[PDB]
This record gives sequence, C-alpha cells and structure tokens, in this order.
Amino acid sequence: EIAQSGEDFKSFLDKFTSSAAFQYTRIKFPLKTPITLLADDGETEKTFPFTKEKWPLLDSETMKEERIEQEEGGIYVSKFTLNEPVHKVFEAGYEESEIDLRVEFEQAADGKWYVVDCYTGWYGYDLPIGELKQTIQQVKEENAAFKEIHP
Ligand SMILES: [Cl-]
Repeated sequence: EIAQSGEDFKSFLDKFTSSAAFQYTRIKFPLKTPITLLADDGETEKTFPFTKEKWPLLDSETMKEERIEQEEGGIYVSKFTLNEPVHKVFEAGYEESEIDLRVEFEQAADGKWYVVDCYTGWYGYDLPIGELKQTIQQVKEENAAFKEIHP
C-alpha cells in the first residue's frame, strides 16, 4: 500500500491539486490513451493525442475518495481502484453508469509521482467531433478559474 522510498503519494497529491504550475510538471504528455471520437460519417474512429493544451486541471475535492448520495437519485462514487506502492488508479462516476474519470499515477524511477494516463468525460465517446475544439476552450476557461485559487 505505502511506498518505502521516494515521494509519499498523499503528500504528492496534495501538492499536485494545490498548484497548476506544479500539476503540469507532473503529467507525462501525451497521455498513454488518446482521445477517441466517432467522425460525423458515423463509422470512422478518430484519435487525437491527449496533450497539455487539452488537460483539465484536477482539484483536491475531485481527488477525494467518497460516496455522494444525491436527493435526486444518483450515487456518485470516487475511489482508488488500484492502490499499490508505485502505481495507483483513481476512478469516479455514478453507480450503474460508465465512469466519468480515471486517472493513473505511477512513481517513476526518479521517485517522483506522475500522471501517465487519464480518461475524462470532458472528452467522452459521446462528444461530437465537431464540438472538440469548443470543449477544449471550455477546459481552458475552467483552468483559468482553477489558476485564480491554485496557481
Ligand atoms: Cl440524500
């Protein structure tokens, strides 16, 4: 569960979520899994590299493990589904739905933690390819908000 050398994961994650500049330094772009969307033709899958300009900054609230029971009926669950000394995977989503976030963390040979892959519902398979550019701009605007409180 806990690494015997290098960076402590919980301490890393607190720094990662508290500073945008630091966060960007600890993501290995392009991520392992590219963004995959269906073309308008309705048959061809198109991939786009998951690069720095597309990254939605992750805050401390998002990275908390918890179970949210909503009055309107949903149960939203976030948890580390893999929790090994040098390899962790965080998943979040509504119970009985597909997940809307998966973040994969690995402690590299230098002892530092990095994000090496991510699935985010911002770029879900349900996103029309024609909306990708504007979605990326929306993420930029969210990131501007993040940077007002977590530079
Ligand atoms: Cl409730």
